Order: sequence, then C-alpha cells, then structure tokens
Amino acid sequence: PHEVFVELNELLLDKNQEPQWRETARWIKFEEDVEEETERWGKPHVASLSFRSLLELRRTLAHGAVLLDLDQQTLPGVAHQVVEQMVISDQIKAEDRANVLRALLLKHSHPSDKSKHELKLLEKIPENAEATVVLVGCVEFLSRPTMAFVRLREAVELDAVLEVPVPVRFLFLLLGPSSANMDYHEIGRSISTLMSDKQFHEAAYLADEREDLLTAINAFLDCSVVLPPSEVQGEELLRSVAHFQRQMLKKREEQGRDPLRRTGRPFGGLIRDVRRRYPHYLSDFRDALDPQCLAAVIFIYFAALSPAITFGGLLGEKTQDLIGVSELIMSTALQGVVFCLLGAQPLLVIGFSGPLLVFEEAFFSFCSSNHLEYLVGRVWIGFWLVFLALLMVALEGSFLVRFVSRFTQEIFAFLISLIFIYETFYKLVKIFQEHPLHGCPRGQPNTALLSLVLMAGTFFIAFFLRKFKNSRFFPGRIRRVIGDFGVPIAILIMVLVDYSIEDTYTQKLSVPSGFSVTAPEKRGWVINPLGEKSPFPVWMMVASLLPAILVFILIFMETQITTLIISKKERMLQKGSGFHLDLLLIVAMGGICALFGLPWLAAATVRSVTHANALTVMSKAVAPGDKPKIQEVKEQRVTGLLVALLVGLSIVIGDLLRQIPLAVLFGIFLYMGVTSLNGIQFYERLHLLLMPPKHHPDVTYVKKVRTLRMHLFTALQLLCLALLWAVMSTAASLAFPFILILTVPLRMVVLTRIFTDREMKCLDAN
Amino acid sequence: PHEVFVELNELLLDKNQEPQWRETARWIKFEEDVEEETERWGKPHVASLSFRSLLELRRTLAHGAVLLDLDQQTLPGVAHQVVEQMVISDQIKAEDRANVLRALLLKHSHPSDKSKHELKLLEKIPENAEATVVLVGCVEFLSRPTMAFVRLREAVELDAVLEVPVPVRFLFLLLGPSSANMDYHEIGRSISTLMSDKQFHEAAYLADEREDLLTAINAFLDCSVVLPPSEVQGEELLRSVAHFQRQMLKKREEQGRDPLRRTGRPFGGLIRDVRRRYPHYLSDFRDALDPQCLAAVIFIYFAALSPAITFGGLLGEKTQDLIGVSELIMSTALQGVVFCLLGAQPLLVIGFSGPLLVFEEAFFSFCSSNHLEYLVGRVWIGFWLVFLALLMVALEGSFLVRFVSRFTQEIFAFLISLIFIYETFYKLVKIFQEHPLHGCPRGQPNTALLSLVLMAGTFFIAFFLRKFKNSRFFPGRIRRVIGDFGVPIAILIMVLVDYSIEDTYTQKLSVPSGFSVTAPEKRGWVINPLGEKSPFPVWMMVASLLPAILVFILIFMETQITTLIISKKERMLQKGSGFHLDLLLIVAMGGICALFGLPWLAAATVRSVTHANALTVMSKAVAPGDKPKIQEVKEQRVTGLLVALLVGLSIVIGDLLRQIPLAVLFGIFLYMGVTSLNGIQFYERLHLLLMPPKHHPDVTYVKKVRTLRMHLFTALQLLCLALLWAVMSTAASLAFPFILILTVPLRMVVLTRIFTDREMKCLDAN
Ligand SMILES: [Cl-]
Ligand SMILES: [Cl-]
Repeated sequence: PHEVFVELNELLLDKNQEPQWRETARWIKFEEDVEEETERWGKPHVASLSFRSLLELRRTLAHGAVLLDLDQQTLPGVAHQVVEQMVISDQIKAEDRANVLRALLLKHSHPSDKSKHELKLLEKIPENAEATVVLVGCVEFLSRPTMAFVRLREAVELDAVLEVPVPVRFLFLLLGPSSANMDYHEIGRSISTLMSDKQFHEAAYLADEREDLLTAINAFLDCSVVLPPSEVQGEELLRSVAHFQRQMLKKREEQGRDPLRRTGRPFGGLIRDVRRRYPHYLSDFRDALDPQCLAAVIFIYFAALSPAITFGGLLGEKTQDLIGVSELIMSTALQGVVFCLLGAQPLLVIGFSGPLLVFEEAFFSFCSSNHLEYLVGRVWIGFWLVFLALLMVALEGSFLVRFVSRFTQEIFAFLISLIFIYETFYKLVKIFQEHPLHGCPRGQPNTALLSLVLMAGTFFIAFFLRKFKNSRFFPGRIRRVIGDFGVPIAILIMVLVDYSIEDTYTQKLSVPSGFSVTAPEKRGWVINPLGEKSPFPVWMMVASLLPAILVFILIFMETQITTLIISKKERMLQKGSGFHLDLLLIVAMGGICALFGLPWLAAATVRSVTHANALTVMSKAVAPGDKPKIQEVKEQRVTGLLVALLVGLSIVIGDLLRQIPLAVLFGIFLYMGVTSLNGIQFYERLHLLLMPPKHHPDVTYVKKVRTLRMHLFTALQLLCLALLWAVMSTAASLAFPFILILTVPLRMVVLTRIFTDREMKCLDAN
Repeated sequence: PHEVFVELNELLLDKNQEPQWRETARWIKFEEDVEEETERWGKPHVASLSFRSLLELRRTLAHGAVLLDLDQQTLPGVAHQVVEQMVISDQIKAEDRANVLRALLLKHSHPSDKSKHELKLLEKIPENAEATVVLVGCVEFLSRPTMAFVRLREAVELDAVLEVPVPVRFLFLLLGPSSANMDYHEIGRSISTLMSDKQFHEAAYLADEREDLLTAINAFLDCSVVLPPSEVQGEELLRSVAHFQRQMLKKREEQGRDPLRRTGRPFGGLIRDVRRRYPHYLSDFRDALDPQCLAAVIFIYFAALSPAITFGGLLGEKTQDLIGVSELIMSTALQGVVFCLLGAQPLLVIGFSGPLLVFEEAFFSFCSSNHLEYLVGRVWIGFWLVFLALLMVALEGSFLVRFVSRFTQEIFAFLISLIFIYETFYKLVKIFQEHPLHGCPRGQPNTALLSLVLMAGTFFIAFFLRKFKNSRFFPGRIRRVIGDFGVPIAILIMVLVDYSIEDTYTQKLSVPSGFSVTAPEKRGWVINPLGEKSPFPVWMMVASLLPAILVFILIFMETQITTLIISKKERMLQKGSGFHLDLLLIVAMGGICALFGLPWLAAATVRSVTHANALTVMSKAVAPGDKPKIQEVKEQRVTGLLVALLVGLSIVIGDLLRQIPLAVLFGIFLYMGVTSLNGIQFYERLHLLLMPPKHHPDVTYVKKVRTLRMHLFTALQLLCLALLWAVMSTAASLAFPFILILTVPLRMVVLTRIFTDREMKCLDAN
C-alpha cells in the first residue's frame, strides 16, 4: 500500500552520437511529455495508448526474466544480476554480456539538468511515495527483444536515474533489435501507464511468480474503454466518454460485492451553541497573527464601506435626512463590534440590505399617508421584534429554515436585483426633469449629461475589471490582488475625473461634520416612546405587531440562509455554527438600536461569502492536472472587529466624503444590481426560453426533463414573481414577506400535485 | 464501395407488458442514443465501447450460424430459415422453434411515431445507402446465447423494421438467457459500431466463412486506442485523443505500402483572362433569378453606403470641402458600374480605403506647405498612374504578389486600425476644445457632452448587436438575418434619438441639393491640366512621377491581396480569376476620373469578403456531427451592378442625409477600426506577452517554437510598426508606402539569418 511515481527513460543520442539515456515522460497522476524540438514539458493529459503495443507487451512478458526480492543497493549489482538472469534464461547468448552490460551503465540526462525544480516537484509528489523507472531502447547488437522485471527488497535512492530524490523499488528493462516492426517507445508508454494505477501496482506488490503479472494485465484490460478509429472534432468527447467510464466503473463496483435538532428543553440550542463555540475562545485571538489576515482587512473594509455610503445616500435623499450616512455608519460600527465579540459565527458581515430598504420605503409611505411620526413607530416595532426573537429562541424554531428551498430563494434574489435596477433608472429619469436640456439647482446647463456620463463610466470601469479578474493575464498572484480592488478603483477614478472639472454643478453627499445627526433641527439622539411633538395614539402601541412580524420574517430569512450557505461542508469550517445565537443577537440589537433612531441590520450574504473566501488557503501539494482543494479556513474574530472599528472611524474624514457625487454611487448601485443575477438557477432557465432545444446544455435539469415541462415550471415562477411585483407598487406594499411565506406551502402542495417526484429533484435540487 | 446505415433494436417491455422491439440507437457517422425517461434523441458522440463486450462478442461468434447469400425478400421467410439452420447447428433444441419464431415476429416501435422528420432524415442520410438491423434481447426460455448473421443476395425494403425506407442488406440476431454475465445492450453497441466503419463493412461483403469475420474484427482491434480507468476533467481529453489517432493512422498508412505564370508574349495575362472568363458571359446574368440575390443586394447596399458617407464626411471636414460626400458617391457609382460590366471578378466591391485617405491628407499637407493647387497635381498623378498600369500589365508583373507574406499584411492592417482610432479620438478632443464646459457654432452650452453620448451609444449598440449574431439565441435563420443589419440599426436608432431632442445644436452632414459639387465657388466639374488661376510649374508635371508610384504601390497591394484571398480553393469559385484585368481596369479608371476632381478607389477586402459570404450555399445533406461544407457560390454580375446603381441614386435622398450628425458617423468609424483587429496573428502574439507560459494556447506557432524566440519575433514586428508610425508622424509622411514595402527585403534577408528554416514556417505560415 503506497503511491507510485513513474518516469520513462529512453536510449537516444544527445549531440555527438554518444548513446545516453534521456528522459521522455513522467507519470504522477497524468502523463506529461517532453517536446523533442523545444525541450520543455507539455501539458498534462490522459494517457491514451494503442492496442497493438499492449499485445506486444503481453506476448514478450511471457519469455521475460523475472527476479523477485533482489538484495542490491546500487546499479552495478542490479545490472550484473539482471544480465546473469538474462543469460541463464536463454534470451541472449554468452557473447553479448559485455555489450549489454556496457549499454546498461551510461549517463542519464534530464531536461531540467537541490535546485528550484527539485523543491517545486517534491511538493506535488505525495509525501511518502516510491518510484519506478522504465528503460526502453533499441539495440543493434541483439537478435530478439529481451525483458527483465525486478522488485527490490528495500527501497533505494539511486544515484542519478531520477530527476528527484525518491526511493526506487521497480525497474523495467526492454532491449531489442530495431526489426520485427515493434515500437519500443509505445511499449514503454504502455508499461508506464500500467504501473501508474492502483490495481496493477497493488497486484505487482504481492507478486510471487511470472504468470501472476499476466492476470494483473488481463484485469487491467477488462476495465477500460475502446475508441474506434474515427474522429473529427472536440465536442464529441465532452459526451459520454466521461459518462461511460463512470457508469461502467459503478457497475463494476456494484457487481463486485447536527446543530439543527429540537431537544425538548427550553433554550437548548443556545446552550449547545455556547458550549460548543466558547471553549475555543483564545484560539480566535491567536490565529489572527498571519500575513493573510492583515491583507484581508483592507478589501473587506472597502467592500463594507461602499454599500454603506450608497444606501445612506439613498436613504438620506428619500427619508428627508431623518436617517443618513452618519446613522448607517454608527449602526454598522456599533453592531459589528458586539457581534464579533459574542457571536458564534464571526465570519458574518452585518449590514443593510435591499429588502430592508424597500420595507423602510413602504413604512415611510404608510406613515406619511396617515399623518404619523416615522421615528416613534420604529421604537415599538423594535420592542415587538425583541419579544418575538426571545419567544422563538425559547421554543427552538430555527429548524424552519429547512423548509425554504431554491424555489423561494431565487424569487427573492430576482426581486432584489429588479428593485435595484428600478431605483437607479428612476434617479436618472428624475435628474433630467430638474435640469431640462433647454437652451441658454433648477436650471443648470451641463448637469444632466454629466451625471449620465459619470454613472455610465463608473459602471463600465467595474464591469471590465470583474471581467479581468477572471481572465488569464499576468501572474496569478498579482491578477488576484488587482482583480480584488475593482469598485474602489472605479470610484476613485470617477471622483478624480469629476474633481478635474471645475465649472459644472453636481450633487454631492450629505455627510455632516463631527458626531452629529443629519438633521439636527428635526431629531435629537433618543426617541421617547410617547411622542416627540404630538402624543402617540394608544391604538398603535398594540397594533404594531404586524410590521414587526413582517420585518422579523425578512431578517430571519436572510440571516438563516446566509448561515446555512456559509456552514456547508465543502468549506472546511471546523469550530462550529451559530444557528441559534446569531439570530438572537442580531434581532435583539436591531430592536434596541431603534430606540436611538438607527436602522436594523441583517447578515449580508454576499459580503459574508466574500469574507469567507479571503481567508481560505489552497493546498499546494496537488498533482498537476487535478483541481485544487481547500486546505483549511482561518477562523478568528479579529478581522471582523477591525473592519467594524475602521468603518466607524469614517466620520472624522467626512470632509473627503463630501467631494463624492451621487452619480458615481448610483452607478455602483446598478453594477451591484446587475452582477447579482449570476449564480441563480432561474436566470439560465429564462435564457433557455429563447434558444432552440438543440442548443440546451447538458445540465442535470435539462437531460431528465422534457422541454415543455421545464418551460411550464419557469412560467409558474415568472407568474409568482410578477404577482409579487404587482403588490409592491400599490398602496398596500406591506405584505410581500407574507407573499413569500405564502409561496412556500403553495409550492409544496401544488407543485407536488402537478409535477412528479422524479422531476422535482433536478428542477429543485437542494 | 458503398455507404451503410445502422439501427439498434432492443427487445424491451412496454406499459401493457407486451414485448415489442424498441429502437435505442442510430449510427450514420456518429452515435445518437434515445433517452429512456424523455424519449428523445440525444446529441451525437463518439461510440465509446468497453473491452469485455468485444471479448464476449468474439467468444459468441466462434460458434454461430452464418447465412451467406440468402435469396428471400420477406422477414417471415428469413426468420424461418434462420431458425431452421439454428436448430441444426446444435445451438437450440427442437422444442424451442415455436417460441423463437414467435419472438422474432413482433411489432417494432420507434420514437418518431411521409413526415417532416422523415424528410429531414432522408436528407441527412447519404444519397444511396444500405441498412443494417441489429436485434439484441434477453430471452428467458433459452439455455445458452445464440447468434446469427445473414447477407441477402438482393437489397430488400423490409416492411416496418426501419424508421426510414432504406433497403436492408445485413441483419444481426442475438438472443440469450437473462443474467448470464453478459450485457446485451453493450454487445449490440459493439456490433453496431463494428458495422459502421469502412474497413469492417467493406470486408463483410467479401466474406465466405466465420474466419473472414474473425480476421476483420482482429484487424479492427489493432487500430483503436485504449483509455485507462482514470479521469477528472474534460480539458485533458482535448490533447491525447485527437492528436494521437492522427499520428497512429498516418503511421499505419505510411507503413502499409495557374493565372500567375510568366508567358513571354506581351499582354499574355490579359489574353488568358479574357479567353477564360468572357465565354461564360450569358451565365453571369441568368444566375441572378434566385431569392438569395435580393437579400444580398440589400445587405451589401447597406454595408457599402455607410463607409462612403463616413469617409466623405472626414474628407470634407479635412479638405475644406473640395471633395465631399457627393464626389465620393459619384465616383463609387461610376467605377462600380464600369467594373461590374467589364471586370473579370465581379465579386469585388470597389470603394475608398483608409491608406488612401492618409495619402490624400498627406498630399494636401504637402501642397499647402508649398502653396500649390491640390486639384491640379492629382490630374498629373493620374496621368502617370495610367502609364504605370499599362507598363506593368504589358510585362506581366502581377506575379510579384507571391512575395508578400503575412509579415507585411499584418503590419499594414495594424497600422490602418491605429489610424482609425487616432482619427476618432482627435475629433472628439477637438469638439471638446471648440465648446468648453464653462458656465452660462462656437461656445454652445451642452454640445460637447451630447456628441460624446451619441458616439458612445452608437459604438456600443453596434458592438453588442454583432456579439448577438455569434450567439445561440432564436432560430438560426432569423438570427443570421437580424445580425446582418447591426450598423444600419445603430445608425437609425441614434438618428431617431437625436431627432427627439429639439433644443441643442450638433454638427450635421454637408450633402448638397441636386447634382452639384460640394464647394461651387473654387471649382467646377472639369479641372484644367494647365493651372486654374496661375500657370502650373513645368518642373512639377515631370516630378509628379514620385507621388504616382507610392499610390500605385498602395492600390496594387490592396487589390492583389483581396484577389488572392477571394480566389482560394476553399471557396468553390469555378468561373475563373482576374489577376491581370481587374488591376488594369481599376488603375486606368482611377487615373481617368482624377481629371474631373474625383478620388481613386481600391478593392475593399472586407466588403468583398462580406459580399462573397452572402452568396454562398451551404450543403444541407451532411450527417449530424459533421461540419458544414460549401456546396457552391453563385457567381454573377447583377448583384454588384444593382448595388452600384443604388449607391449612385443616394443623391436624390440628400434631404434625409442632412439630419445625420457627425458623432454617429465617428462612432461607426471607431467600431470599424476596433473590430478589424481580429484574424491578425500579430495581435494574438501581442496578447501572449502578458500571459504566463502555462496558459498559452495549442496553436502551431506555440508548440514548435520556444517562448523567447516567439517574443523576439513580436518585438521586431513592433519595432517596424513603431518606425512606420514615427515616419508618418513627421512632415515627410508622403513616403510611408516606400517604407511599408521595404519589409519584404528585410524578411527575405535579415530575418532568414536570425531564425532557422523550421521556425519561419509556423510563425510565418502562408
Ligand atoms: Cl451583500
Ligand atoms: Cl473594407
């Protein structure tokens, strides 16, 4: 039981007709060949071998010389024993001993003739592996081909046969005349592909006699596929060539023979989470002393600051400056420090979200249309939120996230993107009416077109940098670093361009100077739950439960979905999960912060995923040609605390934030809206509605389902989304969380009634 | 020597528990399988077959009944005879005759249940072919598997076994007990893949016993590849399989055993061209009575109108309206009509080109700096061009185009694109400098920004609609039709948008009313070749030979490169070629029209290729999984004559052409400049300087040459291009065609002594 590294050496004249042994190929997991006219290693590929070479090898292996459990530790002795066994096996006469022995002892040469190559290659080779050398060559002083196979008792590192220091266990000799129409390079390639797979080398390990090696090659042959002699193009191999192998292998092997659970005790989930996460406390403050940790704070800081200022600008221009940039910054800083010191999943980034923005819009519209204070109703909403969070934590109910499937999540994401796009286009439509494009802040000449130019420029700069991040240019290290700084670069470039122009007027941000409210003449710092100016009605202190339930539904959905996605198993997350503590902390802080007139926050799934990806380390000991794998994720609660502190210390520099026009922020808004459409399995199904059935891909939800049924599924999803969008534009746009809550069981019951069970496993895969 | 069609029928069970034979796969060139749970044909692929099935088939064929030269034309009779010689071959007992006979006579069912699909499959199948039927099934009332093979004396159309009315020659029968360590579907696929290649089905006709079949299957086996049981991705199948089969097949077959020609008689090429092309004159006018010609006429009209008006706008804004849109249109119409009536290659579209524009502006700069008349020098330049064209055709010097390699052509194309981009950006900067963006046809408030908006909008629409032409949306017929009209659609949309705005001033075109010169104050219609206001110097008439050689070099290069590219063997052009006649006509009529103050024209390679691609017919009788091939090209001289007439009649709609701003034209200019950078290997190798060696493609100029030598080649090309640009930037820009043609001796002498012969065959491939 070991791992094998195989290398093929051939007898080829180097420069001055000296014989020389030259390396030609190398097998770790996949074959790599050396180009003859360039002398450099090619790309890895599947070792495809002919069938005549296999028969020639099988024919010649029967008459070969076999030596088992040899006791030599140097090439002299091994070669002498091999020659003696050859001459006593009636393969060569007693006159060719000297010439064959001379041919055996020569100088091996390699293309990369411990330097950098050995250090780099020893990483990709497994930790403790044993090596094989295949020596094949054409000899003009022989009559018939001769073969020898040896297995050493103890692994021995030979002097220079191999390019790297790996102990050698197996040797293969094949010398013969150029006649008999035999291709020795192909036979060597066949032997090296034989010795580089698990079954054959395991069978060769406990091999006692000659014919035990013929059974192994017979078993190798009845496990492979055969391709007929005809092909034209390259998309014909993307088909079953990879599916046929898996199906046949599964047939061979088949014929060859939690943090989400109701306990029953009150607050059981809290106790389990606290006793699972908190013991490993001092570790989270120690694994932060790494270069990667301090290189992730900057990008996370920018990615958390840009949406904060954008959403603050939109809220300030919409909420009559009751809540603006300063208040969002204070809420993000205050609630990002407490969570990262007490929460059980410090990889979540707490911030504002689109659904919360549209709910605030709807509640403001409700309050204005009925002449009620907007900041004293939020206090009672927060109180009821605190009560609701306590009650569901008390009776474990976080298992309800298991009932939310892809069907609802994709509708949610699509609606969020649509409202972002609508907001951006509404803003520019409104710009062109304040400043009409007539002849020679109500009549400025060059404002509307310059706003359009800024918005388009900041979009098109971030688009072609997200594109560049995914490309193949530059070193991979630097490409990843530069491609990680797209939005700040676009914002800085557009701000500099706008600052160069010193004649035209454009709207700017409204951040104030020092620790102050955005509207000091309107509100103070604490909102008394009895009425700022007029007394609050006594019938709304009780009837504020419904908006509390709706906002709780929104917060629960986003936070629990984020915690589900982050805690997947493919990501090596080992410390634990916070399904019950995170929700309690988030909702309690959201309820308390409403007393001071600050907004509610959520989990911010995309930012959390970005933060999780910037702390992963990829294993470098991966053989060429296989995909990279996650080594581990560095979990700690220092980077989140630092980001929360840094976001808070952005009011003291509010002088540099007043030079930023609103058009740049709305361009970044639209860029975030369009880019989020990727990754949801509803956008491509909607793309499939316009292509002919010949061009549909080979994804799992296409091969198993007829076209019309898939189109029916997509039509039902579109109908649900359109019904959700109709309610939002009316004067009763305080029920869309209820509409999603309705589309959950509607989905279950009705779509179970219509579609079969087999179809709802590919169209609605978990 | 014939073609074969194979269909696999498997004995299954339906919902009614009656057996029936059900079609499962189909072989024309590549396999297509029927999905079980969807009942539709999958995509074609290579028939990958396992190795155990081949051994099982060979083992079974060792004892079986062979029915050679059967003489019956019904399925009952052949079934009865097959059973009769099965029961006498000691394969099945005499008690199972009735059961096997009952099994054979059943009902065949296919998924496609004449018809439209029947007609389509008739088209896809070759003209005259024979059918093979493979009937494999598991039967519960036999002891051992049984196989029979027949060959009918005469091809017979069986009743309903085939989905297609194709005569049947062979049929295979294989019935055996269930669960006998055999996969009968896989054996059926093995037999059907055996029967669907040239060698096996060619050797099946000349068969006498089972020994011939065994020899044929042995010869089939040592021509295939074997894939070991290992794979992770699909990028690794691209390397081994396609490149390895070609090498093996070439080894098997290797070990298995003009218009450009000097004559000597003056005007020989003219005589040859006239005697070759002119006899097929009546066929050039009766071939236009096809539906595809009219759509081609419309498309080429829209493709040839826009560059004419754009170049006319640039020339008018640069030549002080001495030459404008009207003169461009008149010259284009006259030269097009004359060439289409008299030329030997009427697939060329004669029009203005970028290098001609550069030479015209350089000559204008030369004339202004010497206080000379710009319209009297052109008369003498044309007078010398006529004599130069006559002398070179008289000596048959048109073979000199054989010495122009990819080096010079790629340098030329890159320079043209660079000048287009520079022109567009210079005009944008000039527009911004004319109308600044200060506060409240010179000094207009919001003219500078509207021009930028219009130019960017038209460029982006033109780019994105060309992107959609290459996509996979809509029916292919409609996608091709819609995607041909990108530039007219962009121009129309931007013109409508600009027409909507009715308060801002933008520059427009300068089309005049009626057949008139653009500036009827300095020139008439006939230029006096003696001086209009002052006598022309005598020394300038003689010394006009120097500028008359550079323009000749430019015209010759463009026209002959276009005629070379068009007349390749891939495009099925059968009428002839016009190397020595089209050049004479073009240069003579360019020299003549210089007397009336009209510009010279050229061959317009891209427009000619577009006109050639719009008249070709794709073969529809091609097997699935095969690349389409050209059936023929409709060669006629009505399409070009109509386009030339239509372009000339664009003067009468000059009222509509005055509503078009210049920004839209400059956006189309920049789009044409950027989009031409494709197909140039210099651009591709310039991309590879920024890409790590790991990511370089598998093209022929990468695998066979080291990276540094490839980089040295690109550096030398860049140095030549930079030298040409620096020369054109100074006041000696009149002599850039001299330096452009000086890279032929450089390649022939200097680049030969640096790079070996092997390297200058993939880097400089013809
Ligand atoms: Cl987010
Ligand atoms: Cl062109």
